[PDB]
Amino acid sequence: AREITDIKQFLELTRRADVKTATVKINKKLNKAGKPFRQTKFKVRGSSSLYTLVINDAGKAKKLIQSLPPTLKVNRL
Amino acid sequence: AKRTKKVGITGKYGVRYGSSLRRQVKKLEIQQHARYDCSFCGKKTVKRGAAGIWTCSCCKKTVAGGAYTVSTAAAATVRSTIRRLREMVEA
Amino acid sequence: AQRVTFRRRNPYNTRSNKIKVVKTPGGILRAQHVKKLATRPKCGDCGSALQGISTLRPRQYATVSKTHKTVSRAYGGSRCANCVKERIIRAFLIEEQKIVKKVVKEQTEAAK
Amino acid sequence: AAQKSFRIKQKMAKAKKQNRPLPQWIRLRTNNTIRYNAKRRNWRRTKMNI
Amino acid sequence: GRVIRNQRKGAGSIFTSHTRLRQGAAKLRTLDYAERHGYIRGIVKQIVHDSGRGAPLAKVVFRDPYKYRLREEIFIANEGVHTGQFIYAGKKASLNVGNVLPLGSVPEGTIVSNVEEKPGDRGALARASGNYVIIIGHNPDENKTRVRLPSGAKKVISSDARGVIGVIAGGGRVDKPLLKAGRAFHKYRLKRNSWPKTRGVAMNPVDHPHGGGNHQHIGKASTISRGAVSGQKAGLIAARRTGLLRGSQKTQ
Amino acid sequence: AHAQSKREGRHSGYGKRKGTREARLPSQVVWIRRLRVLRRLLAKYRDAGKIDKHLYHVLYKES
RNA sequence: UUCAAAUGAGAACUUUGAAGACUGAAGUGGGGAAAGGUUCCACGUCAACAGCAGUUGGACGUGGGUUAGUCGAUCCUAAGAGAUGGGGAAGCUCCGUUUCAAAGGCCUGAUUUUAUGCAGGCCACCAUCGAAAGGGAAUCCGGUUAAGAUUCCGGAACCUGGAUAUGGAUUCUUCACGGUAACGUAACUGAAUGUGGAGACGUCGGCGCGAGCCCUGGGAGGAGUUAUCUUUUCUUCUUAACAGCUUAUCACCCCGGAAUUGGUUUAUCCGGAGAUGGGGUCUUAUGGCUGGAAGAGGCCAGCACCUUUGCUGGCUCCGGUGCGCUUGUGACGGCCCGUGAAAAUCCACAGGAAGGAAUAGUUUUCAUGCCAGGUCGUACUGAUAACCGCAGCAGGUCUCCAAGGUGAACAGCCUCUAGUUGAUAGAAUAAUGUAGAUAAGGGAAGUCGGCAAAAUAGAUCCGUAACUUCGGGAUAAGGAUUGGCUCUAAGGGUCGGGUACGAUCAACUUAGAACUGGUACGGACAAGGGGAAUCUGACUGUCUAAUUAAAACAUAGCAUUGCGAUGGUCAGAAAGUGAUGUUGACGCAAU
RNA sequence: AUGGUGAACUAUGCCUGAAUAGGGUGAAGCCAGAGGAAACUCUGGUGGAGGCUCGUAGCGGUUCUGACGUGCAAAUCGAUC
Ligand SMILES: [Mg+2]
Ligand SMILES: [Mg+2]
Ligand SMILES: [Mg+2]
Ligand SMILES: [Mg+2]
Ligand SMILES: [Mg+2]
Ligand SMILES: [Mg+2]
Ligand SMILES: [Mg+2]
Ligand SMILES: [Mg+2]
Ligand SMILES: [Mg+2]
Ligand SMILES: [Mg+2]
Ligand SMILES: [Mg+2]
Ligand SMILES: [Mg+2]
Ligand SMILES: [Mg+2]
Ligand SMILES: [Mg+2]
Ligand SMILES: [Mg+2]
Ligand SMILES: [Mg+2]
Ligand SMILES: [Mg+2]
Ligand SMILES: [Mg+2]
Ligand SMILES: [Mg+2]
Ligand SMILES: [Mg+2]
Ligand SMILES: [Mg+2]
Ligand SMILES: [Mg+2]
Ligand SMILES: [Mg+2]
Ligand SMILES: [Mg+2]
Ligand SMILES: [Mg+2]
Ligand SMILES: [Mg+2]
Ligand SMILES: [Mg+2]
Ligand SMILES: [Mg+2]
Ligand SMILES: [Mg+2]
Ligand SMILES: [Mg+2]
Ligand SMILES: [Mg+2]
Ligand SMILES: [Mg+2]
Ligand SMILES: [Mg+2]
Ligand SMILES: [Mg+2]
Ligand SMILES: [Mg+2]
Ligand SMILES: [Mg+2]
Ligand SMILES: [Mg+2]
Ligand SMILES: [Mg+2]
Ligand SMILES: [Mg+2]
Ligand SMILES: [Mg+2]
Ligand SMILES: [Mg+2]
Ligand SMILES: [Mg+2]
Ligand SMILES: [Mg+2]
Ligand SMILES: [Mg+2]
Ligand SMILES: [Mg+2]
Ligand SMILES: [Mg+2]
Ligand SMILES: [Mg+2]
Ligand SMILES: [Mg+2]
Ligand SMILES: [Mg+2]
Ligand SMILES: [Mg+2]
Ligand SMILES: [Mg+2]
Ligand SMILES: [Mg+2]
Ligand SMILES: [Mg+2]
Ligand SMILES: [Mg+2]
Ligand SMILES: [Mg+2]
Ligand SMILES: [Mg+2]
Ligand SMILES: [Mg+2]
Ligand SMILES: [Mg+2]
Ligand SMILES: [Mg+2]
Ligand SMILES: [Mg+2]
Ligand SMILES: [Mg+2]
Ligand SMILES: [Mg+2]
Ligand SMILES: [Mg+2]
Ligand SMILES: [Mg+2]
Ligand SMILES: [Mg+2]
Ligand SMILES: [Mg+2]
Ligand SMILES: [Mg+2]
Ligand SMILES: [Mg+2]
Ligand SMILES: [Mg+2]
Ligand SMILES: [Mg+2]
Ligand SMILES: [Mg+2]
Ligand SMILES: [Mg+2]
Ligand SMILES: [Mg+2]
Ligand SMILES: [Mg+2]
Ligand SMILES: [Mg+2]
Ligand SMILES: [Mg+2]
Ligand SMILES: [Mg+2]
Ligand SMILES: [Mg+2]
Ligand SMILES: [Mg+2]
Ligand SMILES: [Mg+2]
Ligand SMILES: [Mg+2]
Ligand SMILES: [Mg+2]
Ligand SMILES: [Mg+2]
Ligand SMILES: [Mg+2]
Ligand SMILES: [Mg+2]
Ligand SMILES: [Mg+2]
Ligand SMILES: [Mg+2]
Ligand SMILES: [Mg+2]
Ligand SMILES: [Mg+2]
Ligand SMILES: [Mg+2]
Ligand SMILES: [Mg+2]
Ligand SMILES: [Mg+2]
Ligand SMILES: [Mg+2]
Ligand SMILES: [Mg+2]
Ligand SMILES: [Mg+2]
Ligand SMILES: [Mg+2]
Ligand SMILES: [Mg+2]
Ligand SMILES: [Mg+2]
Ligand SMILES: [Mg+2]
Ligand SMILES: [Zn+2]
Repeated sequence: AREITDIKQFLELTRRADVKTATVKINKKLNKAGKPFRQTKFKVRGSSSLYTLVINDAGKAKKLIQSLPPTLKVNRL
Repeated sequence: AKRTKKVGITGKYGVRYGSSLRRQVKKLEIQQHARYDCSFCGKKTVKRGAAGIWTCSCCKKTVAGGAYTVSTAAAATVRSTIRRLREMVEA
Repeated sequence: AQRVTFRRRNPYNTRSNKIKVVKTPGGILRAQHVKKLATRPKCGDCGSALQGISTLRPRQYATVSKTHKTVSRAYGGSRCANCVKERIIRAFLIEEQKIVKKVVKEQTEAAK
Repeated sequence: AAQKSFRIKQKMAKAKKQNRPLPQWIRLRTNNTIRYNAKRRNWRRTKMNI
Repeated sequence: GRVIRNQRKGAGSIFTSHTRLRQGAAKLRTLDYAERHGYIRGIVKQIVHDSGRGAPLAKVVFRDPYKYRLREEIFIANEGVHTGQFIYAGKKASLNVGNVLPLGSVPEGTIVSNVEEKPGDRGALARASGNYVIIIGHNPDENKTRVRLPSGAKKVISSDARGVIGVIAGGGRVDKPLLKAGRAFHKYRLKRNSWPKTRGVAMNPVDHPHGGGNHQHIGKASTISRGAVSGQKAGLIAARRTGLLRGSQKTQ
Repeated sequence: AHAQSKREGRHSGYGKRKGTREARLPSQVVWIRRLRVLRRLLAKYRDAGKIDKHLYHVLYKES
């Protein structure tokens, strides 16, 4: 039910006690006028609401994904 | 562009009821709908709504009054002789 | 062309049975039931909607942060600020002109 | 009548159950004297008066 | 024969008051220590239409002298009284429109409303839009006060009978032609089921003492004895005269 | 096709008319149309200065 | 209504395909209330039943089927109903509902023999039943079944109660800062008692805005027509609760001090009790963008195979218009001798009892965290066959949703979606009929009587008598005109212009002019006959369900009567009983 | 005569709900204009009043003294109202 955009705050969810699941989504999408780019949403499933974090830039997106806690159970796509 | 020769507001009633009852009704209607001066802020904004209740558009004071007019002959003559009698008991 | 149906068993157009037509992700039209509209709380002194205060149906007010239920100044979300000014001034003056009445009838009781 | 009381649903229930033909083995009993179900009932022939 | 109509009305069936909307019942304050050793201030906080009534009521709230809180009364609004006005009620209260004073404490000629037949009956006399009583003198031993009621009648009551100074609001109400059936319809809609009225003379004999005959007519004198029995009194009961009142009335 | 021929002003004659001129398009609607436009022509000229505020105000109650 | 097939011993009547029609969104469409009670659905199946038939059925036989913290009930109060101390009554029972009554229960402290005796203050509120349309804590989308779904599945929420810790906030100036102010905020102790709000409320009118619908351009797909013509005709292009940010007519605040009065609505209201102006504050209906959410749904293409049935790709985009239609809402205005419920329940404020830190306290109206949500209803019909009328009766029976054209239009007539194509059948077409029509010349001569029937009819323009309560009579009467097609003129929005105009975008209305036809044109549908008088009731309204709708009843208006409560009139067997009466003569009662 | 049962129809009151195409008319209030020595009179607009009106649905039930009159129907059906 929620959108997040502080990448720092975000990571703190993924390591928040009750967070068992998390899912990455990938969207083909177009940029401004011409070409397209590859948008990715990070959805952490909280006990009470689903936080999701858009990261347009793939460059950020890549690194971000390793950061994902190695006990968190991620559904890829 | 003088719209009706003589039936004024009472022209809604058409031909019904007979001239004389309309004549009577017209008098008190003209009375009851019309806007009056406020004895409190001075703005002619007192209008009616249910017999005997007169309220002020702005300033919102509400006075009790006549069934179709703000002050009634009788009441005011009473107001005056209440003055009178009260004057006797400080003088 | 697409028509629609009530969603509750009640078949009549009562206040508590308002409908709203709405387009779903399925691509169809579905009824929806619309709760009565809330109304604004009112000043005790004068009677106008008092600003700063959120307008919910009465029980919904207990599901909402206290700041939604007041403004700061005294008689917060209860009288309309202008109307508080009224009763501050009046309070002052009458407490004052109360002193005046006192030393004056003390003067009456003094010399007479 | 489409949104019923339990008491009424139940009479209702019980009455579904009594709606059967004679169980044909009764016929074989010694002295058995019942031929058909004489108290059978149909929804559009006889109303239950609740 | 049938039970006629005026008999039926008494068992209150379709015949009782239509009262869902009424504002409460108007009466004066209880005759407590304040109001009867001094005076006690209230404010008229709003004056308001009472349903099926002619005159407006005025909600008038007071302090409770005995425990901390407010108690509110419902008054019949005299003419001229207005929201925000202060109201003074007591023996030692003063003589202005809207206050309420024992008929003992007001000079002859004073004009009051909602006056008590007995002290603290919280008001009985003159309440209808427009009406009022006038004090026409008082004999100060056995402290009576004589008044003239709106009927013309002259009663003497206790001097401690309370009354409120002025005349009841909404006067003139009856001056205006009802005009159509409907207006009267809606009028009784908020009173009782008394309208419309079938003439007995148009009923059959089962129905009325006026019923039947091959032309419509009363058939015998329609002035009926006081001593008549239920079923007999329809017409001019106990009529001590009858016919077009020639000449000026006005009680001598 | 027809709707075109309409908006090219056709089949709009006294013999293709069945509701009163009034019903087809209300007298009042016209008034509000017209009057709102005068009222707002006025406003721009004032809020600009082509008209002076006094001249405006006469034209207002004049319109 | 029709052709064929299929099934079957048997087919006008069942199933499937085709064809011809109908209902025409005020439905023969899609759901419900009452009532029914299994009629729902599957399989089997024709002795009765379905006034021909029958292989079919609401029939028979046999089974299956109705899943909820959020939908209702359940709670609350309405008119009313009705226990209780009492009072009547031989008694069955009648009266009273806070009434003449010693009417009862909460907060916590005191217990540290223990669990609740007493230590304060309160509160004197006075049963209970009564709404599946009134009030009311909280749920949505997708999917799925032979038959259930806001109830299951998937996903995403929210409410109420209970527990509670972690983070934040707060405090050495203890119980927050900021803004001139309106007011701001993630929080920001608050008992008794008091008070305010919300719940909570008429009706009609135009005006403003939302939603869905309707209309429409481009593009990307699929379908249809193509002798000829059509950059065509048809169709898909969707986005829920909930959540973040944003968004408002109204209202309000600061600056300022107005006659040459200004501002201003379609509708004349507002200003020295401070207008216009400039700047701000607020409600968040509503809308936008984002999260939910493309992963769903929608539309295609490309391979796969008895099979479960898959697999793989795409595309799902950008706009325009308005006295449109339904609804919703707002700021206003009209009307009243009519002024248009209640209670539960929720919040707030006034108050300040109390309790609480620097060696460490206070805080769950801030965030995040754990648990729990019982009982009964849930199937289908809702009617020319699931209800009531002896029945599968042309009757009766409360409601929501509502497309295109013509046209004023929810009219009639035609159509899209959906649904039906049920009503014994065949052959003939005498009399007499019932329903639908036409008739030369005459025109009420018919007849009790113009009964029936015919005539009239829309709109635009012209024209309009007596009489009158001056409002009417009036569409009085009487007239002309009306198609197609081709032009002309008139009526609008959007911008920039130092402190005259030009540029584009989008709408049917009205009037005028040509041409044109077997003089036709409201071309079907739709749609007033008029006039002069007499009798009679003023009018609108009312009644004999099933032979009387009238001149009868009612009504406003007029006039008479009774009554100041220890009362008038009326109720009861009685009464500490009742109606009027939540009343008071501008009233109630009776003519 | 005695003791009982009925307001599911219908009559009337109360409570709480719901429902009613599209037209004609143009009452108060308001704005601008005209005349007149004066008093005052007049015009064009705006606005949207009524137990008003034309007419659907609705509610009713006038006439055919139509159909039916062992009915579809123990009150129905058609047209007209
Ligand atoms: Mg379409
Ligand atoms: Mg349902
Ligand atoms: Mg606030
Ligand atoms: Mg707020
Ligand atoms: Mg039956
Ligand atoms: Mg039976
Ligand atoms: Mg008798
Ligand atoms: Mg009563
Ligand atoms: Mg009556
Ligand atoms: Mg009478
Ligand atoms: Mg009378
Ligand atoms: Mg009468
Ligand atoms: Mg008679
Ligand atoms: Mg007699
Ligand atoms: Mg008799
Ligand atoms: Mg007689
Ligand atoms: Mg007579
Ligand atoms: Mg007009
Ligand atoms: Mg307009
Ligand atoms: Mg404009
Ligand atoms: Mg002006
Ligand atoms: Mg057949
Ligand atoms: Mg058709
Ligand atoms: Mg139709
Ligand atoms: Mg059918
Ligand atoms: Mg159903
Ligand atoms: Mg049934
Ligand atoms: Mg079946
Ligand atoms: Mg057989
Ligand atoms: Mg059968
Ligand atoms: Mg048969
Ligand atoms: Mg057979
Ligand atoms: Mg069976
Ligand atoms: Mg079964
Ligand atoms: Mg609920
Ligand atoms: Mg319960
Ligand atoms: Mg009792
Ligand atoms: Mg209850
Ligand atoms: Mg309920
Ligand atoms: Mg309800
Ligand atoms: Mg579904
Ligand atoms: Mg299942
Ligand atoms: Mg179903
Ligand atoms: Mg679920
Ligand atoms: Mg979940
Ligand atoms: Mg909780
Ligand atoms: Mg802070
Ligand atoms: Mg309260
Ligand atoms: Mg309140
Ligand atoms: Mg209500
Ligand atoms: Mg919701
Ligand atoms: Mg501003
Ligand atoms: Mg500022
Ligand atoms: Mg509607
Ligand atoms: Mg009101
Ligand atoms: Mg509140
Ligand atoms: Mg203490
Ligand atoms: Mg909390
Ligand atoms: Mg169902
Ligand atoms: Mg059926
Ligand atoms: Mg039937
Ligand atoms: Mg059907
Ligand atoms: Mg038949
Ligand atoms: Mg035949
Ligand atoms: Mg002939
Ligand atoms: Mg002739
Ligand atoms: Mg002749
Ligand atoms: Mg002859
Ligand atoms: Mg003759
Ligand atoms: Mg004759
Ligand atoms: Mg003759
Ligand atoms: Mg005829
Ligand atoms: Mg002819
Ligand atoms: Mg005439
Ligand atoms: Mg021509
Ligand atoms: Mg042009
Ligand atoms: Mg004659
Ligand atoms: Mg008549
Ligand atoms: Mg009859
Ligand atoms: Mg009879
Ligand atoms: Mg009649
Ligand atoms: Mg008849
Ligand atoms: Mg007369
Ligand atoms: Mg006694
Ligand atoms: Mg009944
Ligand atoms: Mg309504
Ligand atoms: Mg209408
Ligand atoms: Mg017309
Ligand atoms: Mg109309
Ligand atoms: Mg001049
Ligand atoms: Mg109108
Ligand atoms: Mg009428
Ligand atoms: Mg009419
Ligand atoms: Mg018409
Ligand atoms: Mg009727
Ligand atoms: Mg008939
Ligand atoms: Mg006949
Ligand atoms: Mg026959
Ligand atoms: Mg008709
Ligand atoms: Zn004032």
